Amino acid sequence: MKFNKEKTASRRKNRKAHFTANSTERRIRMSSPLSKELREKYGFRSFPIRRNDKVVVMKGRFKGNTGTVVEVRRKMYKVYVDSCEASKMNGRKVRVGIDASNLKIIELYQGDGRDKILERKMNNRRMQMERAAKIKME
Amino acid sequence: DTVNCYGIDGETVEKQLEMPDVLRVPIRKDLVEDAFRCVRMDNRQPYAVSPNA
Amino acid sequence: GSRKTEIIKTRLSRALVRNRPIPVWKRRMRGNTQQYNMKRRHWRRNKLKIY
Amino acid sequence: MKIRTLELREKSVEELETLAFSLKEELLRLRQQKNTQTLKPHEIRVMRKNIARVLTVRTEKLYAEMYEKHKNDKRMPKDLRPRLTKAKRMALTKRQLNMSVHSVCKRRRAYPRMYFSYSE
Amino acid sequence: SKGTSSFGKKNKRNHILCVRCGSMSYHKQKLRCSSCGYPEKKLRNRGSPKARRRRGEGTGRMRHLKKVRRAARNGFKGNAILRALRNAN
RNA sequence: GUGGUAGGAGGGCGCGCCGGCGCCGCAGAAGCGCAUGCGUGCGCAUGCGUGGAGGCACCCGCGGCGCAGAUCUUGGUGGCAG
RNA sequence: CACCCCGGUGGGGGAUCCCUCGGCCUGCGCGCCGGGCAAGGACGCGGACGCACGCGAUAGACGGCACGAUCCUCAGACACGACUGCCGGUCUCCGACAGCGGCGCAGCCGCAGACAACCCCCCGGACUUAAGCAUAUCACUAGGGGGCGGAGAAGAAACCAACAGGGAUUCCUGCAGUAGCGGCGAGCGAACAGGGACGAGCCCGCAUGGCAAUCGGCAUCGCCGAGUUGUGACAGCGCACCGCGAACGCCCCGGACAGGGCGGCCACAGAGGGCGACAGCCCCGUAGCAGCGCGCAGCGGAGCGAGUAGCGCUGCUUGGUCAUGCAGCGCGAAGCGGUGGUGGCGCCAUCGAAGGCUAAAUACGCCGCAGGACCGAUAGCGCACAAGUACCGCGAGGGGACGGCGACGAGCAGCCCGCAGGGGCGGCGAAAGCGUGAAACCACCGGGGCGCCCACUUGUGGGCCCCGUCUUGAAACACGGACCAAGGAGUG
Ligand SMILES: [Mg+2]
Ligand SMILES: [Mg+2]
Ligand SMILES: [Mg+2]
Ligand SMILES: [Mg+2]
Ligand SMILES: [Mg+2]
Ligand SMILES: [Mg+2]
Ligand SMILES: [Mg+2]
Ligand SMILES: [Mg+2]
Ligand SMILES: [Mg+2]
Ligand SMILES: [Mg+2]
Ligand SMILES: [Mg+2]
Ligand SMILES: [Mg+2]
Ligand SMILES: [Mg+2]
Ligand SMILES: [Mg+2]
Ligand SMILES: [Mg+2]
Ligand SMILES: [Mg+2]
Ligand SMILES: [Mg+2]
Ligand SMILES: [Mg+2]
Ligand SMILES: [Mg+2]
Ligand SMILES: [Mg+2]
Ligand SMILES: [Mg+2]
Ligand SMILES: [Mg+2]
Ligand SMILES: [Mg+2]
Ligand SMILES: [Mg+2]
Ligand SMILES: [Mg+2]
Ligand SMILES: [Mg+2]
Ligand SMILES: [Mg+2]
Ligand SMILES: [Mg+2]
Ligand SMILES: [Mg+2]
Ligand SMILES: [Mg+2]
Ligand SMILES: [Mg+2]
Ligand SMILES: [Mg+2]
Ligand SMILES: [Mg+2]
Ligand SMILES: [Mg+2]
Ligand SMILES: [Mg+2]
Ligand SMILES: [Mg+2]
Ligand SMILES: [Mg+2]
Ligand SMILES: [Mg+2]
Ligand SMILES: [Mg+2]
Ligand SMILES: [Mg+2]
Ligand SMILES: [Mg+2]
Ligand SMILES: [Zn+2]
Repeated sequence: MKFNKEKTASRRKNRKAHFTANSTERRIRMSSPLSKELREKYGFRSFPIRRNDKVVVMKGRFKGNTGTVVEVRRKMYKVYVDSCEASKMNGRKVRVGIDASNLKIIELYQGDGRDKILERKMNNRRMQMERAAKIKME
Repeated sequence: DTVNCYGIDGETVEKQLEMPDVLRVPIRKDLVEDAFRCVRMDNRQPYAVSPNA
Repeated sequence: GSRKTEIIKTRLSRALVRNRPIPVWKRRMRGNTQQYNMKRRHWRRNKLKIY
Repeated sequence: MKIRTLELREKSVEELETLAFSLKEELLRLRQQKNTQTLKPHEIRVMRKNIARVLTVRTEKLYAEMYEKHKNDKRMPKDLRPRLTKAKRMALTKRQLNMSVHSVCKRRRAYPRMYFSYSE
Repeated sequence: SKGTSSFGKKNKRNHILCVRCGSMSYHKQKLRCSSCGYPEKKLRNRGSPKARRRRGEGTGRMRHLKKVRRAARNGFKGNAILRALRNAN
């Protein structure tokens, strides 16, 4: 159960918070699980998906494909993976929008200061695990 | 009519209690239904239309 | 009517620049549910109250 | 963000006044090229915004300068006083609300607050 | 005579733009706005319960009030440049 | 023993939601159309078609709970009438 | 042949059902406008920009801080920080002046205007009820005027009482639909208690005389001013306030798994939402976890309240009754006075008016938050949508309608014809192609010719006037009803 009265379990307010989320929150809601090889290194369950992330598709038509993330679109919540495509009539290949929950990150991009952001979540997870270890010790 | 008290083992009988006299009360099913009807509307929250509507 | 105050002409100009269709590049934007300008005003059907 | 704020903090207030006039001139030359020729779409946007950026740094330097000028003034300018609320500016101070007559002072002094615990 | 013929003569315009409330309600002869009551100092007592919903406070931009809600929410710390200068001394 | 207006009473049918309890549904829910069956009757169940995501039954409880009428309300559509 | 009925297909229309970023209700929180230019308005501001929304010549993200990679229709922008968040700057003009007022006042300030739910003051109806109606009632309401605040107002007894006495106000319970008022009709109608919430008490005036010991202003330790027609006193505040959060695989069906089947796992987490169907383990989340400090000093205390109280008259008011309150006018006090459900007088009892302040419990809209046996697009707010919009009115004002493809990946123009709209073969997709698609009604096709009931061998016979309604009596030359869907009336 949720014992916090100040947060909603309301469906209407949770649905309005999803579709009128701002761009900072929409980045967090577009998280994707890591692989087990990434989770032994980083420790955290999931991370918000970014361009140039290697990704294996976990559900849908392209399930089992690997490819890089070539486009993230926060409005309409869709991640576009390289080699997950469909053609138009005029032969133009369009990337097919996949939800971030259906993607698993194989290799994390680390270029544009993202290695700092991964290590910030990794260290805060490690520090908070140390506090909960001491509290259960006492 | 005596009841067993089990450990968290779930098989070992720790005590043997007598049945409390509450659990031997002959049940008046109408009375429990009559009380349930009024108890159910203790958290009954109000609803109304707007007075301007 | 060719003689007007400064306030009348500014309100008449503001009514005039407003009276134009949706720009055609807006029809390609996502979430654009507007197809024509419903607040278009024609000079003979719709009157302005600029006195 | 063609003109960065990092360079504008180094300039002085009158040096930012001349820069905003010089940048306003270039905006007029940009509005000329927009009417006569084509432009990159956000050139007028960018030059409009760094005029605003120069003038903001001018204002932020001027609030800092005028504060240290009239810091120890009997009446500071109204710009540099905190804009609470007209009602909150006209409120009595906490010193003024604590003001009491001599009998209330002597009584609180002669019979001060006691700290005690009861048990039966 | 009484109807269709008489509507041809209605080419005067008695109620012009009010400089306070901007409705076409400032009378020229009376020199008083029928909507807001300009030039009386207080606003005219609005002629309907819905007239507050159309013209009252909150139906406009609330340019100062939206700023003072935001400052009150943060504790009236005021000007961010002067905030650090009062904090240093 | 068997009519029945005004009228009173009883027992049910039906609707929105509730606390339960039995279940059903992308191998197709509700709704709808046409059939068949059950039913004194309110109504119910099924088949086929459509539909594309919910629903049913019963026991309980709450009620803005059942329409042919009100020069009813709103919407739609006819005849008039090429 | 037309006409009618039934079915099929296609129209037509938008019912139904499912949905819902909306409403409604309740609780809680907040309770913060204004010459520092408010509310509201006007006009402008986007590279291509109408509306909406945002904004103010710093005009469609200006700065700081946080965030960290997209925004997107084109073009472009972007780690020299995209998209965002929080806060601050900038913040045009109209709109608060014939201004008014305070302070010795080189000058410095205030008032105005908004808000109208709550609260305070004044003004003050009528419909209505009385089966008429005039007093009464509605109602000391609605409404208008004025005025505040985050609450307000009230408030430390000229009180209640009649006891063995209680002890500010406010609120709840209760007294009590009672005593009482009332064409004693209709109706109206309190108080002390008892119980409780909450609790809190204070002050001015008659302050020294071996010296105003007090205050305001300044260009400030000195002037000037106030003031002897009399000035005079400090106990309470403040900062800090996180980031992380467990656990799932395979098979089947399908466009897609969150479904089914099998097997696990986590749980201080099985609230909820998202994700291509119904997810504890995919995601967002959820359970879970973090504090403190700094202050309080002195010198008068019996001061006391008048055009008042009260009485008389009048008008209003009240449950207030030979007057409850309030006001006006006449009269006008006292050292003792007021009061004792309210005639006078006397007793006894109980308080000290005509000066002032005072938290808390109490009330409440907008707004924020959270909920709900509420409503689910003719419902629910007037508005789930470019809603107080379009639009109408000289004006005060009046005021709608309109929701839904999909995996937001595809959904096209290849060929033939047409000036074209388009048609036909195709094309994409699981399908729909801005969900479902009822009825009225219509086209065509097929079948059949009572409008109904009965009977059977289905076209004959027999029985049937038009329903609703008021009425003694309706098929009525009584009234309502073109049709259909939806809505629609004994409730609290
Ligand atoms: Mg003219
Ligand atoms: Mg005309
Ligand atoms: Mg004339
Ligand atoms: Mg005239
Ligand atoms: Mg009978
Ligand atoms: Mg009957
Ligand atoms: Mg049902
Ligand atoms: Mg049923
Ligand atoms: Mg009803
Ligand atoms: Mg009907
Ligand atoms: Mg009827
Ligand atoms: Mg017609
Ligand atoms: Mg037919
Ligand atoms: Mg409709
Ligand atoms: Mg509310
Ligand atoms: Mg302004
Ligand atoms: Mg910026
Ligand atoms: Mg005022
Ligand atoms: Mg009435
Ligand atoms: Mg009467
Ligand atoms: Mg009557
Ligand atoms: Mg009468
Ligand atoms: Mg206020
Ligand atoms: Mg008060
Ligand atoms: Mg009364
Ligand atoms: Mg004195
Ligand atoms: Mg987690
Ligand atoms: Mg008098
Ligand atoms: Mg006495
Ligand atoms: Mg007595
Ligand atoms: Mg007193
Ligand atoms: Mg509907
Ligand atoms: Mg509606
Ligand atoms: Mg007219
Ligand atoms: Mg359709
Ligand atoms: Mg009769
Ligand atoms: Mg008759
Ligand atoms: Mg009849
Ligand atoms: Mg006749
Ligand atoms: Mg008729
Ligand atoms: Mg109906
Ligand atoms: Zn006006």
